Amino acid sequence: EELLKVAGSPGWVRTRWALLLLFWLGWLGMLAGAVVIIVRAPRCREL
Amino acid sequence: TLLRGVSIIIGTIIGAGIFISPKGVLQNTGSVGMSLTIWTVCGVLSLFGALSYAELGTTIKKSGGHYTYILEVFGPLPAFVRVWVELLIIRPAATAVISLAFGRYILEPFFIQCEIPELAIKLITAVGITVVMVLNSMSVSWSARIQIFLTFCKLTAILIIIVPGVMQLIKGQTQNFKDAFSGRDSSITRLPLAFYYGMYAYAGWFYLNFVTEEVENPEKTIPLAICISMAIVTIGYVLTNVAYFTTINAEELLLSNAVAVTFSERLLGNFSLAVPIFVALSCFGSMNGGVFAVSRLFYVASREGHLPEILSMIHVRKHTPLPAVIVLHPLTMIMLFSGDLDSLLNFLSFARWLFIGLAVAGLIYLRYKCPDMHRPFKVPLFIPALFSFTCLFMVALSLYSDPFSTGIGFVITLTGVPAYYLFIIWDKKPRWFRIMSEKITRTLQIILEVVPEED
Ligand SMILES: N[C@@H](CCC(=O)O)C(=O)O
Repeated sequence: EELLKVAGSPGWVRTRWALLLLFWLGWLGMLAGAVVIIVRAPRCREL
Repeated sequence: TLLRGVSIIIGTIIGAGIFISPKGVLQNTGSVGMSLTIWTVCGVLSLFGALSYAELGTTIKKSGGHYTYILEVFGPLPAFVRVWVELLIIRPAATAVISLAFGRYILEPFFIQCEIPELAIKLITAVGITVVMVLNSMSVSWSARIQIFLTFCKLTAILIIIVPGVMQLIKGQTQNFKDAFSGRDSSITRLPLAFYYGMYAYAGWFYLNFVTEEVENPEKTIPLAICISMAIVTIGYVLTNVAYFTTINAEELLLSNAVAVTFSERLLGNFSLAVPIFVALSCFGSMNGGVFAVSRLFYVASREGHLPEILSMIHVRKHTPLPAVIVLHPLTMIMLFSGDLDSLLNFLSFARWLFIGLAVAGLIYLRYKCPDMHRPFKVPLFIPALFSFTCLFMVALSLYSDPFSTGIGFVITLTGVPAYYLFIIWDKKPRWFRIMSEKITRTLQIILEVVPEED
């Protein structure tokens, strides 16, 4: 509770920013990979 | 009265498993009538097990859920192995299976009459997992205000298959029921796989803590409510399956996937507006609940000291089970990217049903030794014994079937026995441990912004 005083310190939040930014970049990149797989996939010859 | 409890049980045991099981059930059964018999017997066994767990919950009265039952009757080691397998096999594989189904159903509208290029299934599945896990780690209030909507969609999804099935049945286009119990051989070896597929529709009977204080009149409310709930859910599931069989032939189901969208195509007109989206949302609902349950699991495991206390840890403010999602997400990624729905289901089912049967088998031992615990409800002798014997015997027979898939689960559940050295050891000699763990545990606690609940 009161023992996480070092979390509210400069640099530590920088590590959190970096980790979350890398996670979000990976998520957007893999979603874009899914999108390009779908788009470049064949378009279902019409019946 | 008891209506609210019945509603809770109904909403906790429906799940998305009814949209995954029928394909596998038919695949390893090869006969419509035998498949329906499999559904009925799985429902009966689920009712028996639910009664057994009701008796267990009433006879112990100690919080903890699945942990307490196994720990109390057997000892520390089976409980440790149970948590080990639940963390390493059961939860990640079940989540991966549900997520693969959700991804296939959400990609079906875009691929109307085609094949989804496998890899896109995994990517959309993983994206859904990531968004669900961050939503669970975002807030708990908004993760519950949406749970009611997901449950309502779950109720809506079953009607979309039930009512048109009723219309087809009343009009009597049932030409596949002329010889219900004949077809492909599908020798007895595949019966454990059929059985495994059978339960997963009834996923949610376990967990579901029933403390003997919420009910009005206990020891009659819990058994009656659970019996009616299993009865009506089994009736709904068998009606859903026969509705599926009204339009979808056995061959048209065997050489196909995502049976719901095939049913919609073969029966309804405009379909992508209703069936795929509703079933994808139904599969989305099961995603939210599991994270909270597995996070809760760690809370009781910290008292005995079987897992590091950081796993039952919580955020300072914006209270979410953050540390329990970062240890479960990568495992789910591993299973979904290195597993198949046919194999992951067996991988999870072998361990989960071995341990559930072992837990229920403790009822025979508990009732034979020291029969004085003020048992509120006395489940008869034959129910827990039959459930445990059938589960253990057929799980053991499942080793012969697809051995390369359950072998990993077996060696992991045997890995827990050596893994007890993390709990007993002479001197850890912190040159290669303890001190490194102290840096690691502190680093994770600082990075993830976690403080204990009230300890
Ligand atoms: N409840 C999940 C299974 C995972 C779990 O046991 O929490 C389901 O309906 O498939």
